[PDB]
Amino acid sequence: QVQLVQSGAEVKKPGASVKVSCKASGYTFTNYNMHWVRQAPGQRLEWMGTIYPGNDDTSYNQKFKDRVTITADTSASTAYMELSSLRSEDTAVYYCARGGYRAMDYWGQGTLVTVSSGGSGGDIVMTQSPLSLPVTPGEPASISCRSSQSIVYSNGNTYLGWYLQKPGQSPQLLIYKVSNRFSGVPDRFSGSGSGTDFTLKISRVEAEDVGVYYCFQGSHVPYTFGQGTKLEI
Amino acid sequence: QVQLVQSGAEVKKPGASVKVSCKASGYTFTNYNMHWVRQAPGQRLEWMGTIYPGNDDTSYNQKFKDRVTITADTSASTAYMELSSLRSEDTAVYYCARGGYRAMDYWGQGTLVTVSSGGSGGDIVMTQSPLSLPVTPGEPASISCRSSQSIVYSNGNTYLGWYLQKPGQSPQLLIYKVSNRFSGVPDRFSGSGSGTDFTLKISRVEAEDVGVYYCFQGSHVPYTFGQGTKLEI
Amino acid sequence: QLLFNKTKSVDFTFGNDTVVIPCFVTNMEAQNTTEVYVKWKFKGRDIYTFDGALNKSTVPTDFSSAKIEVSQLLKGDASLKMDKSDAVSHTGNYTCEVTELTREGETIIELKYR
Amino acid sequence: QLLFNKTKSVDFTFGNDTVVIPCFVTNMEAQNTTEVYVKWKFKGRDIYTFDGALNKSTVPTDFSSAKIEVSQLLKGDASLKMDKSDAVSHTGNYTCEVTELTREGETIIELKYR
Ligand SMILES: *[C@@H]1O[C@H](CO)[C@@H](O)[C@H](O)[C@H]1NC(C)=O
Ligand SMILES: *[C@@H]1O[C@H](CO)[C@@H](O)[C@H](O)[C@H]1NC(C)=O
Ligand SMILES: *[C@@H]1O[C@H](CO)[C@@H](O)[C@H](O)[C@H]1NC(C)=O
Ligand SMILES: *[C@@H]1O[C@H](CO)[C@@H](O)[C@H](O)[C@H]1NC(C)=O
Ligand SMILES: *[C@@H]1O[C@H](CO)[C@@H](O)[C@H](O)[C@H]1NC(C)=O
Ligand SMILES: *[C@@H]1O[C@H](CO)[C@@H](O)[C@H](O)[C@H]1NC(C)=O
Repeated sequence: QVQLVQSGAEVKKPGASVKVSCKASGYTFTNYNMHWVRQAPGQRLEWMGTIYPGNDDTSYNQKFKDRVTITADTSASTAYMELSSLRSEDTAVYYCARGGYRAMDYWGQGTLVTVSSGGSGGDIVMTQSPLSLPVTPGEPASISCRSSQSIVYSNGNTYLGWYLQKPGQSPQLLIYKVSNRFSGVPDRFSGSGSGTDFTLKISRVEAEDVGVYYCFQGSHVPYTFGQGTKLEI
Repeated sequence: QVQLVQSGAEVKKPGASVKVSCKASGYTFTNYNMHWVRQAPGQRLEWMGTIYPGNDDTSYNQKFKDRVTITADTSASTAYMELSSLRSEDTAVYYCARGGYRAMDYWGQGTLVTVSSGGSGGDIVMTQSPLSLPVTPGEPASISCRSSQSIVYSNGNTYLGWYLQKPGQSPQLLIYKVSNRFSGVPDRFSGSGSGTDFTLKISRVEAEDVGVYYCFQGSHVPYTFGQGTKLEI
Repeated sequence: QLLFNKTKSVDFTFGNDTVVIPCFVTNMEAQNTTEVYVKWKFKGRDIYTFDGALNKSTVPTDFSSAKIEVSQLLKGDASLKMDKSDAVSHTGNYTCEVTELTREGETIIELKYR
Repeated sequence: QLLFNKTKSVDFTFGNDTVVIPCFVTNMEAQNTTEVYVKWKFKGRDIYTFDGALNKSTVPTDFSSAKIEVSQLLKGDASLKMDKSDAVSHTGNYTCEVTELTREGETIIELKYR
């Protein structure tokens, strides 16, 4: 009865390290490879690397170079995966799977690893709504932007910006510092809010305003954009 | 009369490096920052780093640590961005934008960098159609999987597998080596194909077959999965 | 990207009827003061702001005399001027913080008594 | 992950009516020959295959006598048997590839003449 048992779920701040264990039982540990596959929520499976516990011969996905170490204890029939310098894109379920060199057969129950906030290097999630804004000319439009943490910088300023990417063109700056219009932008565009909740208000939508609107935070490295708001007539 | 001009589009093999330049004119180069933002096809803008050409002070996004170098030539009013160890995820449009420490204003026209096939360490694009497959019980179903390169390894075997992830469960192996059924899988599932075209076939769909299907290749590192096909009644 | 001609500290005595805290930006390139924001911080609290876009100045109660010469901003001069009372009652580190549209920068000067 | 009891080379003379090239797997664990696949390469090309699922063997025309004993596969024996003619006509490095479900492995043995 082949059975792969992993450690419990883990929550870590960005920049830390996780070590997920994988207990194997029901087969001979030393005549099978162990693979490690992750899956970000709502995405595809991603192979991270493998190991042969007979001689600890590892093979790694170079995307995770210098971050992942896949070790094995043959006397404990256990494998381990350690991922360091965690960023927000590492929040995923981490599966171990037995198998051969080039295919997996039996998997573990997976380990959930959630990269939170309050560390160095984490994303400030910029969540816009709606993701599609149909509107007739002259009719007003309001685009909201929510941040997972406060965009207030240590000097007291809030470095939230708004960008417009018209179809087939590069982005252009509209609002900087929450509510300051840039040079050539009309009086129709306006920004407001503070803390974690912001809004871009177009008083009179026109035909030249069709495009994708992004909000942007510059207070915390890495600087993060929003999901994008597709404006259309 | 601010204008930012970037180099031409480049097409590179994986594991390679690109150097994208950014010519500035119409303003004093030494009293502005230079930001580098990429946009993957169909995704959001992603901030990569910035440089102050006054003292070559840089601040990098840690996602590109040890892969991105951002330089500047103050006598040429040109900024540069070198992204080495390219992988398929790096296929994107790369913009350079003038701005201050925490905001961008005027952007370049963008530079398309496309990561081709034939190099070491590149994803083999596993594409599955359809993404959604509704079907009534008893009616047959069919899922196709196409790969960007040949899944034929150097020994002549083709290491294409098929994985079912039933909702709320870990993935399970269905077919290995294109056509070989696993141990407990029923005779309904049929694998076939060669070269770059592969098809999974279900003769009689049952109520226990609902889930997400992944095709997978284990010939070329990194091992890559498909997008996913959601089977439902 | 706003650079400063930094000054470690400036002394004053009771004979200084007006106390001046220097703050000078070298790469200032604003053609109009409406594109300039200036914020003087003392011990973490804003003790003088000038919103160039609104052409208005804000001071707290203990800094009633805080003011700057707006007509010298475009020359990169955001020096802070106060009387002897506000100076003796506020000794320590000040932070001059200048904004010009997207560009920005700050420098620190210590106000010490002889 | 299939391990082999490696053998560098095996000698044969014309007195060998039957020539055997050893291939032995020590971590074999299948209970049915259907989950086993065996492939023998010579100078790159496959000169003998055994599909345990289909229960069929394949040989090229120049290797008409190549055969393995399927009764010995589950115990780890995939040794390749042939006659003296196919042996004298094919001297060099042979590769033994054995597949057991997801597991696999290969080993090299040289056929030399004394
Ligand atoms: C006080 O006055 C002296 C002499 O006029 C001058 O050198 C000094 O800089 C002044 N201090 C301040 C803070 O203005
Ligand atoms: C600065 O700009 C405002 C409006 O943006 C304008 O009314 C004013 O005249 C400008 N300053 C000068 C000195 O012209
Ligand atoms: C002001 O800052 C300087 C430099 O950081 C420091 O040496 C000094 O002790 C500070 N003065 C006060 C009163 O905190
Ligand atoms: C040939 O026969 C001899 C004696 O039976 C034996 O020792 C030797 O291993 C054989 N060679 C091969 C290649 O089977
Ligand atoms: C091996 O598998 C086949 C496939 O169904 C089966 O017919 C046969 O009886 C099995 N043999 C043994 C010894 O289990
Ligand atoms: C077979 O390969 C081995 C090492 O791989 C080598 O020493 C030997 O010379 C080769 N024999 C022939 C006939 O090529």
